[PDB]
Amino acid sequence: RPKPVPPPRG
Amino acid sequence: GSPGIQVKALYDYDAQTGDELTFKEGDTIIVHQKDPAGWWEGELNGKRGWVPANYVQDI
Repeated sequence: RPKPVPPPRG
Repeated sequence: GSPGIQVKALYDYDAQTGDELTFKEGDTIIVHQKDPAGWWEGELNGKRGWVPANYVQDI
């Protein structure tokens, strides 16, 4: 099923 | 007790850096710190690395 977008890494 | 908070991965994730963890839905991630900013310090299969907190069950 669809996944959330990973948040900014910085 | 366990060395940290054990949480289940909800989705597959492929690491995009060497310091991130790769895992699959159903993996048990050991959470060491719930760092602010969306990425937590975790551990899986002998590697310490960042886990996107939105990929593990609850917060």
